[PDB]
Amino acid sequence: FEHATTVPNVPGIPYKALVERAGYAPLNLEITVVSSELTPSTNKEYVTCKFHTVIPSPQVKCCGSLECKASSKADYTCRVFGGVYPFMWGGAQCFCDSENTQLSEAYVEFAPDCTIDHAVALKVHTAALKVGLRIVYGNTTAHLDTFVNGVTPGSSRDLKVIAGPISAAFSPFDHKVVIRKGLVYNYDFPEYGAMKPGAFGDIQASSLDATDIVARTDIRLLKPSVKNIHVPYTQAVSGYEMWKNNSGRPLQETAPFGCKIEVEPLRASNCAYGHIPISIDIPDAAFVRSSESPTILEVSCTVADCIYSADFGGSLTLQYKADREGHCPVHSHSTTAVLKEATTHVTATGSITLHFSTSSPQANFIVSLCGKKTTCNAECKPPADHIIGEPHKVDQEFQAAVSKTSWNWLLALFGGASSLIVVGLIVLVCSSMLINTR
Amino acid sequence: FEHATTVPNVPGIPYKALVERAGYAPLNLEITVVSSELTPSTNKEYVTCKFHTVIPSPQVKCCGSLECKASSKADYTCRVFGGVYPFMWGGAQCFCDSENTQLSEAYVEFAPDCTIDHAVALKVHTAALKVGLRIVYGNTTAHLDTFVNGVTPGSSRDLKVIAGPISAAFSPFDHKVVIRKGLVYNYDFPEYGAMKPGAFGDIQASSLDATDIVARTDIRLLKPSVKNIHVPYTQAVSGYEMWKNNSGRPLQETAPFGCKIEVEPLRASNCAYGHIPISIDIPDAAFVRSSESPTILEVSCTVADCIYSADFGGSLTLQYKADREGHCPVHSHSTTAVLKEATTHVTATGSITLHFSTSSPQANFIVSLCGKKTTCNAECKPPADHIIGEPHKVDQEFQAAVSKTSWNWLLALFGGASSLIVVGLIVLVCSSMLINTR
Amino acid sequence: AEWITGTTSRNFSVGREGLEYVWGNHEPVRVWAQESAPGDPHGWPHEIIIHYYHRHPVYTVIVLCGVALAILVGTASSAACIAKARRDCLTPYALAPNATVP
Ligand SMILES: *[C@@H]1O[C@H](CO)[C@@H](O)[C@H](O)[C@H]1NC(C)=O
Ligand SMILES: *[C@@H]1O[C@H](CO)[C@@H](O)[C@H](O)[C@H]1NC(C)=O
Ligand SMILES: *[C@@H]1O[C@H](CO)[C@@H](O)[C@H](O)[C@H]1NC(C)=O
Ligand SMILES: *[C@@H]1O[C@H](CO)[C@@H](O)[C@H](O)[C@H]1NC(C)=O
Ligand SMILES: *[C@@H]1O[C@H](CO)[C@@H](O)[C@H](O)[C@H]1NC(C)=O
Repeated sequence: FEHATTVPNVPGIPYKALVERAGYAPLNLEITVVSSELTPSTNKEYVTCKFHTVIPSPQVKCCGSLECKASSKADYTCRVFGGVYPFMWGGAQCFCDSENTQLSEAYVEFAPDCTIDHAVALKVHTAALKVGLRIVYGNTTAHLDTFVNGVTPGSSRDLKVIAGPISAAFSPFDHKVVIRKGLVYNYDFPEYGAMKPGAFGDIQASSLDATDIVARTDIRLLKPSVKNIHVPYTQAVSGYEMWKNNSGRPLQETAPFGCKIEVEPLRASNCAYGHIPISIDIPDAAFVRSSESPTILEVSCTVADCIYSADFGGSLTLQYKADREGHCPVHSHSTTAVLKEATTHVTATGSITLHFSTSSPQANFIVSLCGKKTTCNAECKPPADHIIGEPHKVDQEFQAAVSKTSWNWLLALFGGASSLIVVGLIVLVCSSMLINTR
Repeated sequence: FEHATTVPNVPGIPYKALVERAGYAPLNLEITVVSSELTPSTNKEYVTCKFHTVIPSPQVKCCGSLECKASSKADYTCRVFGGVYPFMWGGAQCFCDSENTQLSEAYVEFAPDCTIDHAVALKVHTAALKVGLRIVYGNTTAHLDTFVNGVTPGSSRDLKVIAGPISAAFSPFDHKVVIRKGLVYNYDFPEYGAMKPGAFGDIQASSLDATDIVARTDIRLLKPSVKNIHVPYTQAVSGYEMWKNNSGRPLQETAPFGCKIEVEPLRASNCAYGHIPISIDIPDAAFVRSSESPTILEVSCTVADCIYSADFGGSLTLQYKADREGHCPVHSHSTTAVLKEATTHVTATGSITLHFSTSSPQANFIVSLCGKKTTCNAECKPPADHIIGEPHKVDQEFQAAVSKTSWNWLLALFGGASSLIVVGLIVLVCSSMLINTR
Repeated sequence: AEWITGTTSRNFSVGREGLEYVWGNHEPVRVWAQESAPGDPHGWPHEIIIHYYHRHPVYTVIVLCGVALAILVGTASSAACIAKARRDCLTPYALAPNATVP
C-alpha cells in the first residue's frame, strides 16, 4: 500500500499515523528520524600552516661576482651585495679588501609540525541530506538509511521508502570552508595562486609532502652592515597565526538549527530544519483483514489532567466494550495532539489509559481505537514548568492555540457587530419601503 | 591593455579584430577556438551487466526438516519442499520414504565476462566548458587552455585572459546517462535499490568486484516432481539484454550542435553553440607607436567577382599612396565581411589584393589599412555550388542579407505610402485652414 | 561566546526552538521553553489577555485592535443607519406641521 505523508526533520519525535486500507484493519505506522546527515561535496584547494623561512648558508665570492637563476622553492628571494667583508670566528673570511659579493638567500617551507597543525581549504557545493529512519508498522520494525533527494529508495529492500525533497535547503556551510584540527570555519580564503602576504594562505600546497609549494610572504633581504656574517631579513608575520588570532568561533558553536559538524567526510549531523515528504510501500503481509481485528461495540474517552507542553502531559482513558479480545491500533486524528502509544490490548470490556502531548488549550480531538471515532473535550491548563529538557512533539496552529473560551468571546463580539450591521440594513430597508410608499 | 570582445564557439573559423589605442598604431588580433571540452561532473550510481543465476547443490535431509535463514547474496531465494525422494546415478538417495526435505537455493551473481560488457549508470550535473585558443596579436602567436566560467584566468607568458560565461548553457547530457563500451546513452535508469525485474538495472553493485550486490530478478523456485534431484527455477530475462535490444542510438550519433562524445572523463569535444565574451590583457610590448606606423595619404578599394559563399569568395584590391614601406594590419569592420589576411606589406604607392567572405548580397563594408577607412560598393552574385565542406565564417544579419536593390524597392513602396499619408495630413491641414477661414 | 571568571550569573532567552549551552568542557545542554505564561486561557477575559500577551504580544495587540475597530465601526454604522431611517420617517411629518402623527 502506497502511503504518502510528511514528517518533521527533528531527530527523535516519532511521527505516528494510521494506514487505512479499505478492506483491511487500520494499521499503525510511525516514522522516527534517528539521525540526519548533510554531506556536501567538497573540493580540496590547498593546505596551509606556519612557514619555516629557512635561510641557507651565505655564499660569498670575493674578487668576483654572482647571480642566481630562478628556483622552484617557495617564495624565492635572492639578493647580491657587492661591498661585504665577512668576519667569522678567526678574522676575515677571504682575501679582497672592498669588492666582495655575497648572495643573500631566502625561501620558505612547511614547518616540521604542520602534519598536525595545518588548515585545509575546501570548496563545497549543494548538500544532500541522508536520514536514518526507524519505521515500525504493525508489530514489525525497520531501520533504513534513506536519501532525501526524492527518487532513491531506502536500503532495506522489502519496505520501499521514498523520502521526498525537503521543503527548504539549509546548507550551513558557505561556499568556502577551512578545516583545522576538527574545527570548521566559514572563511573566504584566497584562491590557489592568488596569495596575499600577512593574511590566511601565505603558503599553499596540495599536500604536506608535496614539492609544489607556493608562497608570497613579503620578505626583504637587508644589506649586511655588521662585521660578522649575516643575512638580515624582514618578513611578514605568519597569516596562519594571524588567522589563529581572529578565527572567530567554529561552526560547531555557530551553525543554525542546532546541528553538530564533523570533519571526516565533513558532515552536518542532526539538523532539524524542514519537512520531509515520505512515501512507504507497506507490504500486504503486514495488513490483516477486518475480520481478525477486534471490533469496538462502544467507546468513550474521558480525559483528566491534560497540560499542553513538550512532555506527554495528560491522561485520557477510553472506556470500551468489544466482542473479541485482541490487540488494537490507537490513534489521535489531530495534528495538534499526539498519543504516546500506538497499540493497546483490548479485552471484552474495560478501560485503557493513554498519554498524549498537545499544543492547544483545548483537548477537543478525535481518538480512534480499532478504527472507530470518539471525541474528547477538555480544558487544558498551561504548564507550571517553564523550561523542559526535551523538544515539543507537535507544532502550534492558529486555530488550536486560541482557546474555546477566547473563541466564544471574539465570536460574540464579532457577531454583535454583525448583528448591529444586520439590524441597520434591515431598518434601512424599512426606510426604503416607507419612501417607496411616499 | 584590457580588450573585451566576443568570439563564436565554432572550432576553427578565426575571429579577427583591431585593438586601436589612441596613442599607438592599430594592432591586429584574432582568436581561434582550436578545441573545446565540455566536461560535466559525473556521479557513479552503479554498474550492471548480465547475471549468472547460479544454483548451489541441493541440500536434502531425510526424516528431518530444513529451515533456511537469510543471506546477503544478491536476490537470495530459498524454498523448502517436504515430500521429495531424490534419485542420482545409483538409485534412491536417502533412507526415508516420505518424510524428506529439500532446500532449493538460488541467488544472483555477476557473469564472468562483465569486466568488459558492463554498463555504468552515471548522474551528471552542470558542465564546465574548457576551451583551447590560438591567439595571435601583432606578429606573435600564443596558445591557451582556459575555462569559460569567467573567474579563473588563462595565463600564457605575458597574456592573462578571462573567458566570460557563455551565452547559452547547452549540456547535451541528460541528468541520467549510461556508458557501455565507450557508447553514451541518455537513459532514465532506475535508482540504486529500485530494481525492477525485466528492466535495465536488474542487478546493481558499486563496482564489479564489490560483494555488496543487489538484485530483484523475478526468480521463483518450483516444487520438484521428477525422480532426478533437481532445482526447478524460473526467472525473468536479463534487463541488460533487453536494454541491448532497445538501446536506440548512442549520444555520439544523436547529440545536437555537432560535437563528439568521449568517455574516459566523459566530455563533449568541439561543441559550437554559444558566443563567448573574452577579455585579453595585451602586453604593452606588442603595440608600436604611430610614428613607426606607415600612414596612407589615400586608400581606395574596388571589388571584383564578389560572391557570398562559405569559402573566401570575392577579391578586392586596395590602391594606396602610403608614406613608408613596412608591415601593416588590414581589417574589414563589418560583421558580414571577413578578410583572409590580417597583415599585408605596404609600399610607397601600389595595389594589394585581398580575399574576403561575406554573407550579404551587397559588398557594403568598411575596410581599414594602418588605421584609415574606405567603403567601396559593388554587386555580389549568389554561389552556384549548393553545399560546401566548410562552415560559414560569418552569420547572416537581417540588415545585410536583404539586397540593396530590394531595400530600394521596399523603401520606395513604403515612402510612397508615407508620401500619400503626408498628402492626406496636408489636405487635412488645408481643410482646417478653410474651416478657420469661414 | 564568553570567557567567565568568578561567580556571576548570566541570563539567556529560551524560545520554542530551543537553546544549547556548553559550559566549560561539559557536554552541550539543550533546553526548550514551554508556553507557561501567567494567567489562564480558560477564565475571565482579562486573564486570557495577559496570557496571550505574554505568549504573542504583537498578535494579541492586533487581534484586540481588530475587535475594537470592528465594534466601533459596527456601532457607528448602525447608529448612522438608525438616524437616517429616523430622519426618513420624521421629515414626511416635519414638512406638515398641522398634521397629526400616529
Ligand atoms: C504482532 O505480534 C504480537 C506478538 O505478541 C501479537 O500479539 C500481535 O497480535 C501481532 N499483531 C498482529 C496485527 O497480528
Ligand atoms: C592573537 O589573538 C588574540 C585573540 O583576539 C588577540 O587578542 C591577540 O592580540 C593576538 N596576539 C597575541 C600575540 O596574542
Ligand atoms: C613578426 O615576426 C615575423 C617572424 O619572422 C616577421 O616575419 C615579421 O616581419 C614580424 N613583424 C613585424 C611587424 O616586425
Ligand atoms: C533484440 O533487439 C532487436 C532490436 O530492436 C529486436 O528487434 C529483437 O526482437 C530483439 N530480440 C532478439 C531475440 O533479437
Ligand atoms: C535576569 O533575570 C531575572 C529574572 O527575574 C531578573 O530579575 C534579573 O534582573 C535579570 N538579570 C540581568 C542581569 O538582566
